[PDB]
This record gives sequence, C-alpha cells and structure tokens, in this order.
Amino acid sequence: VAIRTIGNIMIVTTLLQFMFACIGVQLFKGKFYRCTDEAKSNPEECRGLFILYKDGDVDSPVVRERIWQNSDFNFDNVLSAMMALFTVSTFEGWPA
Amino acid sequence: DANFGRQISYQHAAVHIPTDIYEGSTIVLNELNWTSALDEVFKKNREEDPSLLWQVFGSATGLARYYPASPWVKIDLYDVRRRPWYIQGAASP
Ligand SMILES: *[C@@H]1O[C@H](CO)[C@@H](O[C@@H]2O[C@H](CO)[C@@H](O[C@@H]3O[C@H](CO)[C@@H](O)[C@H](O)[C@H]3NC(C)=O)[C@H](O)[C@H]2NC(C)=O)[C@H](O)[C@H]1NC(C)=O
Repeated sequence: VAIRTIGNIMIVTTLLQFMFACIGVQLFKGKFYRCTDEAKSNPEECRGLFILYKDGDVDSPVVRERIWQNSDFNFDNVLSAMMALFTVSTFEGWPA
Repeated sequence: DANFGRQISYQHAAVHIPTDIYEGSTIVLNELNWTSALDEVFKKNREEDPSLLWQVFGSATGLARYYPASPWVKIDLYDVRRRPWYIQGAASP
C-alpha cells in the first residue's frame, strides 16, 4: 500500500532522470576514452608497448601495454547514461 | 664469427625499434621500405673491406638498421636518436 502512494513520485523522478540522461548523452558521447599512458590522445598512436615509471620514479621503469580503454561509467547511450546518473544520485564516485 | 663477440648473419640487416615506438604504424612501415635498399649497399661495403664493423643507419623516426644482423643485447632503453654519434651529425656544437 505504501508503494502505491509513492508510485506517483517514482514516475516524475524517472522522467527527470531520463531527460538528464538524454542531455548527458549529447554532451559526453564517446568522450570518456583514454589511453593507458597519459601521452597518447587518440586510438591511432595508443598501440604497442610503453615504458611506465613506478610511482613517478625515473629509476624504476617497467614495460606495459597501452590500451585505448573506456570509462566504466560513461554516456555512450541512454542505458549507460542512466546507470551512470543513478550512481551520481547515490553520491558514490560522483567526483570521479 | 671472429672479430664479433656475438652471432651474426651477413644475409640481411637487423632493425632495432625502441620499446616506446610501435612498429606497424604508417611512419615506421613507410620507413622499412626505402631502408630495405640499404642492405645491398651494406653487403657491397663489406665485400670491398672484409674488416668492417657495424654500419648503422639511425632514422629520425626512431628505428636503427645495422649490418650485419645480430640479436639485440632487464628492459631495453636504447634510442638511436640520443646516441652521441647521432647527435653530432644532427647539428653543430
Ligand atoms: C615498398 O613496398 C612496395 C610494395 O611491396 C615495394 O614495391 C614493389 O616491389 C616489387 C618487387 O620489386 C615489385 O614487383 C615487380 O616490380 C617490377 C619492377 O617494376 C615489375 O616487373 C612489376 O611491378 C613487379 N613484377 C611482377 C608483379 O611480376 C612491385 O611492382 C612493387 N610495387 C608494388 C607491389 O606496388 C617496394 O619495393 C618497397 N620499397 C622498397 C624501397 O623496396
């Protein structure tokens, strides 16, 4: 019975989140990609192996693969935008 | 072979590509064609003077092609463009 009373609010807040997700898709569609090393800024040169310096020390290099990765929470489509926006409403990882 | 503390091959030339440089890109692959004609001159030089040591071409793209072929010597940090012999020929004091 309590759900039925609060059933009207859950329609407005779902419509509001859907519109924000559609706006968010227009803004950050595909723009959350990045390379494993912060020196390549497009998929063409984000290939092969690169030298990673552990904890910023120049005296401890290590070889790593560079992969053109995507954010776990992104705005590629409306389904991903709504899931990304739901985590924001919980105030978890929203600064990231 | 003698006067060569390693194992070498006179049939072709070896190409070194630094770790931070991805082989198979357009710049590197285009460099591997016009540098493939260097092998004939490499062999011709050695025929006239058998007592010839490493003869190497250091590219501005990064790769170094040397003759005779021999496997490269932790991780590798060699860059031909930072070598003292490359730097003196790239500019003046
Ligand atoms: C960069 O790569 C190019 C593509 O592989 C090389 O160009 C090809 O070299 C082949 C071998 O010489 C050529 O094959 C023969 O070439 C002779 C010479 O003109 C001709 O009789 C024919 O084109 C061909 N003979 C056949 C097919 O029976 C290719 O023609 C030639 N071009 C292509 C494939 O487009 C370059 O050699 C290489 N760079 C360097 C510096 O070698």
